[PDB]
Amino acid sequence: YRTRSLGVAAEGLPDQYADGEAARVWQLYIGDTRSRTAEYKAWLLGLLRQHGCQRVLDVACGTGVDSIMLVEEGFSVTSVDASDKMLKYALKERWNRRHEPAFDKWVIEEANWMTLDKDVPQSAEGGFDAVICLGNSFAHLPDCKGDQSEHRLALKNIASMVRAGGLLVIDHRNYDHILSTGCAPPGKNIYYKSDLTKDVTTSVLIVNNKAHMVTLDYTVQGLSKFRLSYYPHCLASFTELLQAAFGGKCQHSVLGDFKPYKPGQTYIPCYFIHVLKRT
Amino acid sequence: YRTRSLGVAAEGLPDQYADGEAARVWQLYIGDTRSRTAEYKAWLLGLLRQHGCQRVLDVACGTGVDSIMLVEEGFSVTSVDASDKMLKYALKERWNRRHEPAFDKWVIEEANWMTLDKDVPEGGFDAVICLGNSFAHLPDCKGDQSEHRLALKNIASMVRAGGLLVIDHRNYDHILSTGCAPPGKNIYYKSDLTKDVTTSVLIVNNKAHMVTLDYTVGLSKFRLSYYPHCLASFTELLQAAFGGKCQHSVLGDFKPYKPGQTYIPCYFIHVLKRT
Amino acid sequence: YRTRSLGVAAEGLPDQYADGEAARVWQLYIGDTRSRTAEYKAWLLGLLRQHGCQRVLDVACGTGVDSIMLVEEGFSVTSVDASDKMLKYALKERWNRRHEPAFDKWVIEEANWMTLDKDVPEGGFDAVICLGNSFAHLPDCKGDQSEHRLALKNIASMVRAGGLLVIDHRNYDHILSTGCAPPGKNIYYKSDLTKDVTTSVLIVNNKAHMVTLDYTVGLSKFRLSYYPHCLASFTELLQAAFGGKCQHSVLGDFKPYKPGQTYIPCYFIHVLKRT
Amino acid sequence: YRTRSLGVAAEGLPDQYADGEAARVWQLYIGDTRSRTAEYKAWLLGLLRQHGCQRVLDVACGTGVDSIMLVEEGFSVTSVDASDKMLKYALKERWNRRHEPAFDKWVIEEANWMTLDKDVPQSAEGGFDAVICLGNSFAHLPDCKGDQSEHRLALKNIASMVRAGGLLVIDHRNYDHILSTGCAPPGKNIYYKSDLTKDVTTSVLIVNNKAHMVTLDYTVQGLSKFRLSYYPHCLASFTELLQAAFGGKCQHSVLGDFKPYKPGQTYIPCYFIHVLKRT
Repeated sequence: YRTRSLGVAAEGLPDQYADGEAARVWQLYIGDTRSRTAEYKAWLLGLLRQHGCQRVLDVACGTGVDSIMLVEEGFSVTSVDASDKMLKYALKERWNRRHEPAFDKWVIEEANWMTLDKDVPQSAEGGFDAVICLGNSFAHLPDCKGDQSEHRLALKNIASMVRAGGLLVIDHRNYDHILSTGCAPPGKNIYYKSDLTKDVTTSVLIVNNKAHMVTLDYTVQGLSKFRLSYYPHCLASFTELLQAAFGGKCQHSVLGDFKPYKPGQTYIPCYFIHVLKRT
Repeated sequence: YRTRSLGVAAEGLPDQYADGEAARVWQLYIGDTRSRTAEYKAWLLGLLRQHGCQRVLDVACGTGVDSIMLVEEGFSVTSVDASDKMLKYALKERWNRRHEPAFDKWVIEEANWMTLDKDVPEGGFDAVICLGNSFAHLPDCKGDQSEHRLALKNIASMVRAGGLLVIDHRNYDHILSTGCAPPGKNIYYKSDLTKDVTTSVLIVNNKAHMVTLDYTVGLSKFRLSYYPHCLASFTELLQAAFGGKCQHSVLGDFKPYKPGQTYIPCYFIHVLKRT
Repeated sequence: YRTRSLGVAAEGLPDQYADGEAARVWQLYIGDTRSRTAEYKAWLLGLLRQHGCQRVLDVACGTGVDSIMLVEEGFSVTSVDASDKMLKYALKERWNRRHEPAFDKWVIEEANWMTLDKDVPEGGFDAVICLGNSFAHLPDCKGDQSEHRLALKNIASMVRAGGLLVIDHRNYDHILSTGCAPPGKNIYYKSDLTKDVTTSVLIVNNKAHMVTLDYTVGLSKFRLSYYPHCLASFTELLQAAFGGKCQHSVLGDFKPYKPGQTYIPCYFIHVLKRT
Repeated sequence: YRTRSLGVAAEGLPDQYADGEAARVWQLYIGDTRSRTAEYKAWLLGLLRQHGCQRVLDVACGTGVDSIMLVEEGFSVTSVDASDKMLKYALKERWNRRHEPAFDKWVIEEANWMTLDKDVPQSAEGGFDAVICLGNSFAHLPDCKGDQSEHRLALKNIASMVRAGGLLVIDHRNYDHILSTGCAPPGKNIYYKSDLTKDVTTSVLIVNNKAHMVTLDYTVQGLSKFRLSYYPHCLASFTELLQAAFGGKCQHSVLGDFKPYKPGQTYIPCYFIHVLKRT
C-alpha cells in the first residue's frame, strides 16, 4: 500500500526520490561541468568545422554544457535527453539567456533512444549534419533483454539522424582497460576536470562469460554516496555495432583521448571516440 | 542491488518511473484540464481586482494553468511548485509564448512548502493563491499535523500587510461521512474523461488520516492520496498561521457559506486578508 | 538484483526475515500465551464433552496450545496450520513429550484454508475448532469475499454429520464503531505484557475492509492485520457454508448472546451442528 | 503500507513467500537428495571410522539426509541448521521413525553460524568427535561487511565445536575453476546425483578486483526458475581461513572429489574437501 502510484507527481509534493541522500549528492556530481578542458573544446570545434557541420543534434545533452558551447560558437543546435531531471538545467540556462539571439534559436526537447526517430524534430531540411553522443552516455543504456539488441535499435535510430555525408561522433570509456585492471578510477574525464575528490568502488558483473555491467559506487568528500551503472562496451565490438547501424555504408575511425589510435600503441586512452561519416 | 541509486538520472535514460503504465495514465489526468469553467474565471478575476491585487504568487501551480490565465489578464505572477514533472509544462508554455511580453515577465521557480521562505524570489506578495485542493496533497507523516503548521506559516509569510491568501480544500466533512469522493466534481476544470474511483478512508486512532483514490479511466490505473482536512479544523490551522491578526471568510463553491445551508458544496475556499 | 529468490532457504542461512526487529518481537507476542483462562478451559471442555466429541480437528493451531490442552484431556486431535513458523512450536512440544502415549497419537500437519480438503488427513471429524480470531487473518484480496466462502466451505466439509463447528471472531461491530481494538481483551489467554496499540481502519467503497494493529511492547514494533467481520454477515457466511442444513447459536464471551443485551462482548463464538 | 511486518506469521496464513513460483520450484530442488552416491557414503563412513568418531555434529544439515545416513550407521548425531524451512523435513523424518531407537536419540536443533557456540547443545561430555559441513553450504554465507570477517567468526565457532584430537570435515565447490571458466555447470554434485535436467546461468560479481559472488539462475524442466548465490572461496584462501580458525594447532589435508589432491594434478575436481584434526 503505496499512497501514490510509482511515477506520479502531485502539486506541492517533491517527485518520489528528489529528496534522498543519494539524489542530493548525485546533483552535486552533474553540477561539476564548470571546467571543460581546453583540448576538448579545440578538438570538437575543429572537427565540426573541418567537415562544414552547421546543424547539430546533441544526444543525451544532460545539463546542456556541450550544447551551450555549440550555441555560443554559432552552430544550429538541437539538444535532447530522456531525463527530465537533467534537461531541467539546460532549459533553465536557455531561459536565462533567452534574450541572446543565439539562444532563442536553441532547440531543446525530450527524446528516448528507442523511439529517437519519432521524438526528435527536424527543420525545413531533414537530416542533421552531425550528431554527437559524447561523455560516455551511450554506455548508460543497459542490455536488459540480454542479446544487445536494444543497443542495435538505439544505434539504428541515432544513425538515422545523420544525413548523407554527415558525421556521427560517439564515445565510450576504455572498457577494455577497465575489465582488465578491474578498475574505473576517477579523475579521468577528458572533457571536464572535476576538483571534487572522490573514492570509487568498481563492481564488474560477468554473465555467462561476457561482461554485462560495471557498477560504480562513489564516495565524495560532507561524506556522501551514490551509484551509477554502465554497460562495458569493448572497442572491437562497439565499432561493429556502429558499422551495423549504417549498414556498412560509412567511413569510420577511432580516436583515443582526441588523438589517432593505432592498435598496439603504448598510450592507453581513457576514452575511445568514434567518428563516422555516412556515405 | 539496484544498478543506480533511487533518484539519480542519467543521460539518455528515462528517470526511474517516467515510463510505467501508471505514469502514462496520470499524465493524461494532469492533461485533461483544457476547460477552466466560466464561473471560476469570473470569480477569481473578480476577487483579485476587488482587492487591488497586482503581484500574485501561485503556490503549487502544477501545469501552470491558473497562472496562464493570470498572466493573460495582466497580473505580475510568480508561480512555483515542488514537482519538476508538472512544472515542465508550465515552463514549456512560457517558452512557446516567450515572445509575448506578458510571458517574458512570468516568473516560474521550484519551491517546497517546508522551506517556502528561502525558495520563492520587494515587500511581500499582494495575494497568494493555493487552489485546486493542492494543500491536501501534503501528508501528515509525523502524526501531529506539525508539517501543515509549518507549511501554512510559510505560505502565510508570503502575504504582505493588507494582502490576501486564497486557499481551498475539497469538502472532506462530506466525504468522510458518505465514505466517497466521487469524480466529475471539479468546479475549476470540467473533465470529459469518464472515470471510476475507489475511495479508501484510513482512520488512525479515531482521527481520519488519509483518503486514497484509485482511479480507473484504453483502460488503466493510478492512485493519488490526500489528507482529509475538516472545515472547522482548517480554519483554525489558518488562523494560527497568521497569529490571529487576519480576517477570514468561507466560500462553498464560489458562494458565501453559512453553516446549516442546504446546498452541500464540493469545495470550501478560504479568503484571508492579513492585518 | 536479489541474491536469492524470495522464499528459498539455504543451509546455514536464516530464512529471509527470521532475524528482523519485528520478527523477534512478534515471537515474544506468540509466546506470551502461558495462561489459558480458567473460564475458557471449562467452557470448551464442557461443550465438547456435552456433545460426545472425541476426534477433533484444530484449525489454525498456531503454537498448538489449545490442542495440547485437548491431547491432555483425552481427545484424539489432529492440529493443522499454514504457518511453518508457528507449527514449529507445536511440533517441538509433541517431540518433547513424544514419550507420553497421548502425544504419540497427536497428529500435526500443514494445511491451507483454500485447499483444506486435500491437506488434512475415517468418516469426518466430530468437532472442528477455529478459535482465537484466526479466521479473521484471512484477507479478502479479490474484493468480493469469495475466498472466505471457499475457506468456510472447506472447514465446513471437515465436519461429519451430527458434528460441530466452533468458530469465533473478535467483536468487529464494536471495533468499527469505537474505531478501536484495545489490548488486554483476549478471553482465552491473559497476557501480562503491557502494550500500546494503534488501530487503523480501512474502508473501501463504504465497506470496512481491514483493521490493522500496530503494536508497541525493551521497546519495539510489529504489525498484524485482520478482516473486520460483522456478526450478522459472518453468521450468513457460515449458514451458506453448510447449505442451510445446520443449527446455529451465538455466544458472546462464552455466554449466550441475545441482541440488545447490555453486556458488550469482546468475542463472538459460533457453535454449529451439521444436520 | 504492508499489512503485516516482514517476518511475522499468523494462524492460517502461509508465511510471506512460501507460495511463490520460485519457492515452489526451489523445494523441488532440495527434494532431490534421493540418490546419495556410493563413492560418497563409502568415503564419509570410512573416514569417520578410521578416526574412531562416534559423536558427530552435522552443520547446515538442511533436510537431514547426510544425518539420516549417520543415524542409520550407528553414530550419535546432532544436526543443526538456521533454516526452519529446511529443518522442517529433517524433523518430519525423525518423527516418522520416532519409533526406531536410533532416531529417538537423534538431536535436531536450530543454530546460526555467527552464534554457533550458544546455539548447539553439548551432552555430559563437551566437545564433538567430528563436525561435518559438506555439500558446499559454507559458501552460502555472504561477505556482507566486505573484509570476510563474518567468515572468520563462523569458522571460529565451527572450529570450537571440535574436541581435542577430533575432525572438521568441510568442503566447497572448486571456485578456482569456476572463476576461471566463468561457469558453474549442473550435474556436478558428487554427493547426490539428480535426474532433473537443468540449465544454469552463471553470474560472477567482482568487487575491486576480488571475486565477491557467484549467482546461479536455474531453469528446470513444467519450466521454472530460481536463484541461489554463493561466495566464491578460492582453495588457497580457504585453507588459510581454516588454519586461522584453529590458531595453527591442527593438521590439514585436501581431497579433490574424495581423492588426495596434489597441486598440478591433471584431474580437476568438482569439489575440494578439507579434513582437519585439532591438536
